[PDB]
Amino acid sequence: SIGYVPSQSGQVKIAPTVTGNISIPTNFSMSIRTEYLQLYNTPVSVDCATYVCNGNSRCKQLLTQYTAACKTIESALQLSARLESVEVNSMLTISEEAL
Amino acid sequence: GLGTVDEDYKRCSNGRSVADLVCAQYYSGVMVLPGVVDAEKLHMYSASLIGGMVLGGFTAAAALPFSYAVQARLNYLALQTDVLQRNQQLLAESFNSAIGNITSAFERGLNTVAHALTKVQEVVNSQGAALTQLTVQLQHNFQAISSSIDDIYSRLDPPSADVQVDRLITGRLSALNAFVAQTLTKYTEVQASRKLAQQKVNECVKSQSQRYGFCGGDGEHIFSLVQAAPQGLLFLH
Amino acid sequence: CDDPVSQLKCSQVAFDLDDGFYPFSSRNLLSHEQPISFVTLPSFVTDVSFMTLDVCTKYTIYGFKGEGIITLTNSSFLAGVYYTSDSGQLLAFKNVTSGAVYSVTPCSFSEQAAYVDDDIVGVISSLSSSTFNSTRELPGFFYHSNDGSNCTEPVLVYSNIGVCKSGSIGYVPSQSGQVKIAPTVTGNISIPTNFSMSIRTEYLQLYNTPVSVDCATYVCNGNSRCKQLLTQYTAACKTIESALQLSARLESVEVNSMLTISEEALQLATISSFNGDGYNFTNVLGVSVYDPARGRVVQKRSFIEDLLFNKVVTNGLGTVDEDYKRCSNGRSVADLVCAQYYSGVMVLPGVVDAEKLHMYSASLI
Amino acid sequence: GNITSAFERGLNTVAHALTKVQEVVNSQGAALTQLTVQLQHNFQAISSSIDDIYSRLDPPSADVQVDRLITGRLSALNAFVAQTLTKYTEVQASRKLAQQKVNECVKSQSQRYGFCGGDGEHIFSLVQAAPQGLLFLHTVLVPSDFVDVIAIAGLCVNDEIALTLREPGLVLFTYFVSSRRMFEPRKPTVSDFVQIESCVVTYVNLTRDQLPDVIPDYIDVNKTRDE
Amino acid sequence: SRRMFEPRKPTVSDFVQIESCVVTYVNLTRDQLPDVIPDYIDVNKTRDE
Ligand SMILES: *[C@@H]1O[C@H](CO)[C@@H](O[C@@H]2O[C@H](CO)[C@@H](O[C@@H]3O[C@H](CO)[C@@H](O)[C@H](O)[C@@H]3O)[C@H](O)[C@H]2NC(C)=O)[C@H](O)[C@H]1NC(C)=O
Ligand SMILES: *[C@@H]1O[C@H](CO)[C@@H](O[C@@H]2O[C@H](CO)[C@@H](O[C@@H]3O[C@H](CO)[C@@H](O)[C@H](O)[C@@H]3O)[C@H](O)[C@H]2NC(C)=O)[C@H](O)[C@H]1NC(C)=O
Ligand SMILES: *[C@@H]1O[C@H](CO)[C@@H](O[C@@H]2O[C@H](CO)[C@@H](O[C@@H]3O[C@H](CO)[C@@H](O)[C@H](O)[C@@H]3O)[C@H](O)[C@H]2NC(C)=O)[C@H](O)[C@H]1NC(C)=O
Ligand SMILES: *[C@@H]1O[C@H](CO[C@@H]2O[C@@H](C)[C@@H](O)[C@@H](O)[C@@H]2O)[C@@H](O[C@@H]2O[C@H](CO)[C@@H](O)[C@H](O)[C@H]2NC(C)=O)[C@H](O)[C@H]1NC(C)=O
Ligand SMILES: *[C@@H]1O[C@H](CO[C@@H]2O[C@@H](C)[C@@H](O)[C@@H](O)[C@@H]2O)[C@@H](O[C@@H]2O[C@H](CO)[C@@H](O)[C@H](O)[C@H]2NC(C)=O)[C@H](O)[C@H]1NC(C)=O
Ligand SMILES: *[C@@H]1O[C@H](CO)[C@@H](O[C@@H]2O[C@H](CO)[C@@H](O)[C@H](O)[C@H]2NC(C)=O)[C@H](O)[C@H]1NC(C)=O
Ligand SMILES: *[C@@H]1O[C@H](CO)[C@@H](O[C@@H]2O[C@H](CO)[C@@H](O)[C@H](O)[C@H]2NC(C)=O)[C@H](O)[C@H]1NC(C)=O
Ligand SMILES: *[C@@H]1O[C@H](CO)[C@@H](O[C@@H]2O[C@H](CO)[C@@H](O)[C@H](O)[C@H]2NC(C)=O)[C@H](O)[C@H]1NC(C)=O
Ligand SMILES: *[C@@H]1O[C@H](CO)[C@@H](O)[C@H](O)[C@H]1NC(C)=O
Ligand SMILES: *[C@@H]1O[C@H](CO)[C@@H](O)[C@H](O)[C@H]1NC(C)=O
Ligand SMILES: *[C@@H]1O[C@H](CO)[C@@H](O)[C@H](O)[C@H]1NC(C)=O
Ligand SMILES: *[C@@H]1O[C@H](CO)[C@@H](O)[C@H](O)[C@H]1NC(C)=O
Ligand SMILES: *[C@@H]1O[C@H](CO)[C@@H](O)[C@H](O)[C@H]1NC(C)=O
Ligand SMILES: *[C@@H]1O[C@H](CO)[C@@H](O)[C@H](O)[C@H]1NC(C)=O
Ligand SMILES: *[C@@H]1O[C@H](CO)[C@@H](O)[C@H](O)[C@H]1NC(C)=O
Repeated sequence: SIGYVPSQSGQVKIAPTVTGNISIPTNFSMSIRTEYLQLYNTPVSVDCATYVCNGNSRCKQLLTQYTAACKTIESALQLSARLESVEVNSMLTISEEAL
Repeated sequence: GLGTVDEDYKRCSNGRSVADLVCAQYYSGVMVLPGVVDAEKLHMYSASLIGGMVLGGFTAAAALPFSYAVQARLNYLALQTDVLQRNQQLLAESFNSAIGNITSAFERGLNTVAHALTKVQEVVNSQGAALTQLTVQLQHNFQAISSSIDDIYSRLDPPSADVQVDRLITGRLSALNAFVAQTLTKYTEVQASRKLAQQKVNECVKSQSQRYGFCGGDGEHIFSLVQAAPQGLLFLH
Repeated sequence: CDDPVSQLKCSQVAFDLDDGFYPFSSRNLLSHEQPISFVTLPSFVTDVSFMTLDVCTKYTIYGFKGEGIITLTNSSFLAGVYYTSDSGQLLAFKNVTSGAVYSVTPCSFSEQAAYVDDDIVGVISSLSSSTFNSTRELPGFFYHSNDGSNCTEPVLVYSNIGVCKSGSIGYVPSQSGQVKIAPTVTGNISIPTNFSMSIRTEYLQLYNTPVSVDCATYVCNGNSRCKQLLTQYTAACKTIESALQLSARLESVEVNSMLTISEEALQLATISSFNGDGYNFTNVLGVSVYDPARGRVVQKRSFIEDLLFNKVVTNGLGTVDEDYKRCSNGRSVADLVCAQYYSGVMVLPGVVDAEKLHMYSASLI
Repeated sequence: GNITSAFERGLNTVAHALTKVQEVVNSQGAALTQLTVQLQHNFQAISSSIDDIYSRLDPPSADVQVDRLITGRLSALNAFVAQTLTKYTEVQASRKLAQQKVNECVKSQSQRYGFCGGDGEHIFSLVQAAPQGLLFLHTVLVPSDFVDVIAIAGLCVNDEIALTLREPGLVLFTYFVSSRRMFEPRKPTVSDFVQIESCVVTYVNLTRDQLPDVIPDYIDVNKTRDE
Repeated sequence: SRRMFEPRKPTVSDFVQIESCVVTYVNLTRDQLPDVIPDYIDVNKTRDE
């Protein structure tokens, strides 16, 4: 079946007042809402020379004429990986007392 | 099943066994290094947070019943003027029912278990897809006579061959640039998520949040407790 | 190009390399003298196949040409004669006369040289032996270095590992963070005290340098005939220029509205006016004197700002942003900026100079 | 002074900030040079010069040949634009955080734990200029030691009046009242306490005569009438 | 509290002086005040007895 997704009714939040009729929420119940947040990516290092030239000595000479493209690939990949590594290694602080 | 399956290249240069996919792509210069933190350290971090919301002091002698921590967090948002026992078991009963219901769900919409499962599945699938796309580009002969550089040099004269191999050097180097561009996009998405995750734990897990709706949608947030997950965290607000 | 360190630098065409992990090629046979290997199906009958095992050889295997090492392997595949991966890459072939299968591997394997302190302190590799002291058998790879000790001060962190400046490798230990006291109603509690204040630093980028690219002159190089063919591509050039311009304008308006400066706060931002009684703000504040340069009073950057600008900026100062007024002269040989301007690339000045940026910083302080 | 010397480890330290600054000043030049070197390549055409192609070849075949350059250079130009858009998107999120950082940490003191300079109680923060951005120095208070005390849930006087603290972030320990964030002991005052309908077992049991010892500011209305 | 129903008897420390009354305020006298606020101490009454 197909259907328009109905507009789910939200949880009413009382606007603060000064006087008059008001409603105070009461008899609460705790519901758990889950949220997945990604922390890191698996680092990948690509050897540009052997990927393109397939280890051919004569093809590497032609690749040298492309200057810094075959270098910027590797530089960008490893730099991104290093930033991820330092960020999540500093982020994860562990206390043995809490463990 | 487990993160320890992450393959090793020690046996990859051995050459006494037919190469599997990992070795077949390592022969093309692609090396997939291990993730920054394994599931054990990630689970330790999750357990550290869960155990720290009940650490009432410097030493372990200040361990608290979890009801006391919940009671303090309730007083944080509204001073409990009638603290009856029944008033506390109602919340405990609701939490026990709700936590089991997530457990059954693991075995619909945003901020629910089903949405989290789809995100986790995409996370574990995305990295493999990009690498396979990179490795499959080698078979394409980018308007050359063949996809093998040595084959081209055997068939043609060095002057003409240099033109043909330059077609696939351009083709492969362009395919390599596409892989990097979509990897940087992934790294920027994760950086935004990791900054939020550190923001989330500091304001929802290690303390109670006064920002309405920040920790898991609408309602008054009492506490949040974290669990490990493939390449990230799972917050239960 | 003699030293492997020099080999790495020349591959990166740079005299100085920043610390990091650099891809590297396994040292192959210095004396090549590669034997020729040839394997093909029998014809007519007659078999002319011949091959050399365990030696880097120039091979032709059933039409697959390359260079690699042929090694007898213990598999017993029953179908076919030669085997490839899903990507059509030759992995193994079969000695059809006896049925044994030989795997084909590259003669050289990719490696990662750990370059810190202007030296190759270690090599991440798949091979167990190299030209170092010792090899540590990490779970995924071998690590060769001249220091097998434990790494406790990782100068360069990468994936799950960290390497010190002495070449030692180790795991990054789980740092013990600052403890936070969970609130409670009763029982023993601990109130923190003896507070000491520590500064943590964070750098946040605000803008990029706008770049305007005249796609017509970049692509057609001013050739009028080529512009006619470029017009057949419709809006490709149009959208390139539009994207660049819109990005620059959004960033420009955002950071001009962001950087609000108050005059009175500036008056209190000088070393003479500020009084951090007990708090040494000399390194944080910048001096300001009447400048003979057009009379306008100039406020020099603070000591930390000078340290952060001079030692990092490759041109020394932000005022080195070149001007294109002298580019159209043509009476001198073009430098890098003029050469790229002749190709239709114009690097306009950043939205705010260091002076207004430093003025904003002093205003907040 | 240590920050100043360090400019002459890990995240949220001077070393990480310096590495980020160097990448910022290097990234822009790298992209432009990679763009301008694409003109050197001839994308499977006779030459990288359009005029040379037109001079060497006939008009019909020359148009095909220059289509290699037009497509090749235009694709190389699209890659540069895509790379700048990524940096513009990254910087846009960076300056939005910086605008939140200055508004909530520099121009005011932030309640959000860990927002201004990692863990610790953020007291203030100051800003310095940096290449194409701001260097934030967040000063956070770190406690050297901890005072171990016994937190009291509240008072129950004459087994009739339950009397508890009003401020959630305040503790009544052994009697003193102090902030739960820093050890600033203080004598309890009747304004710090509020009456509660129902007492509990965890409250300290007290009598009306013993209460003024706990709260010296308490006024015993009726005892002061029978005098 | 406006976030939870936690009824509580008013305390003298919960209230604070205001320069001018307004029409929306509840109209009271010093005899009714201790009933509304049990914690209130009538200085004149407690001194005149
Ligand atoms: C809330 O506000 C309303 C108006 O703003 C106050 O008026 C009360 O409104 C209810 C709802 O109509 C009245 O109840 C019913 O009134 C109708 C009128 O004909 C009649 O069928 C019954 O008398 C029934 O009770 C209520 O009488 C009315 N009260 C007054 C004093 O006007 C209301 O007092 C406020 N508070 C509450 C708790 O509702
Ligand atoms: C594929 O497998 C076949 C069969 O194993 C290989 O042929 C074998 O080659 C060896 C040496 O070339 C033969 O050894 C023989 O030894 C005797 C006694 O010393 C000598 O008189 C012969 O002249 C020969 O050297 C062996 O008999 C032969 N096996 C056969 C023919 O069944 C072959 O080398 C393998 N590789 C290919 C075809 O590339
Ligand atoms: C934190 O709570 C624990 C219990 O939850 C308290 O530990 C108890 O402290 C008392 C008095 O210090 C101990 O009584 C006596 O201890 C001394 C040695 O210190 C010795 O003469 C006897 O063993 C006697 O029992 C009691 O044993 C101890 N209970 C334990 C450790 O399980 C502690 O006092 C609280 N913290 C503070 C600062 O009071
Ligand atoms: C503080 O008083 C409470 C109130 O209990 C009553 O008063 C006591 C003085 C005693 O006479 C109790 O029997 C009275 O019921 C005390 O709470 C009692 O604690 C004991 C401990 O074993 C328990 O058996 C009773 O059931 C409790 N009474 C209740 C819950 O109504 C409490 O122990 C006194 N002391 C402290 C430090 O709180
Ligand atoms: C509460 O008092 C205000 C203040 O008015 C004075 O006090 C009254 C008790 C009465 O004695 C008035 O005559 C006094 O002037 C009352 O406000 C009055 O409201 C009426 C109704 O509209 C109006 O006609 C008067 O002018 C107002 N007097 C003012 C503004 O001084 C109010 O009605 C009293 N009751 C309530 C429920 O607010
Ligand atoms: C392994 O190689 C290292 C690197 O040289 C050696 O360690 C030092 O080497 C220098 C000269 O190469 C000597 O002067 C030092 O005495 C060496 N030891 C130090 C600095 O502690 C080492 O000798 C080599 N052999 C091993 C480790 O067995
Ligand atoms: C270097 O680090 C490794 C990884 O922890 C150490 O390996 C183990 O360390 C523990 C430390 O408690 C020892 O109990 C184990 O016996 C060690 N096992 C092995 C196989 O070494 C290692 O000891 C550290 N030191 C050195 C010199 O390698
Ligand atoms: C505050 O910082 C200033 C930095 O300018 C300190 O002054 C310098 O201190 C060094 C000590 O290593 C001397 O060598 C310099 O000659 C001083 N003057 C300069 C650099 O201009 C000062 O000591 C610090 N403390 C204060 C002012 O109390
Ligand atoms: C919760 O409180 C409301 C209003 O006070 C009441 O109507 C309801 O029955 C209560 N829920 C229970 C007792 O489960
Ligand atoms: C799951 O939730 C429903 C309604 O929210 C509840 O009735 C049910 O008891 C829960 N499941 C369990 C096992 O408690
Ligand atoms: C031969 O092959 C088997 C797998 O079939 C392998 O386990 C063994 O190590 C190999 N080498 C031998 C038996 O020397
Ligand atoms: C740290 O706090 C403790 C409180 O237990 C105190 O005894 C000590 O003197 C303090 N350290 C100082 C003031 O250097
Ligand atoms: C070149 O040198 C001559 C010296 O006589 C001088 O007059 C002229 O201005 C110079 N031109 C440039 C472009 O430097
Ligand atoms: C406390 O004051 C009330 C109010 O007047 C009075 O009824 C009571 O007797 C007093 N308490 C004692 C112990 O006299
Ligand atoms: C209450 O007492 C004060 C001071 O004793 C006096 O100024 C005031 O007039 C008195 N009020 C009444 C209504 O008696």
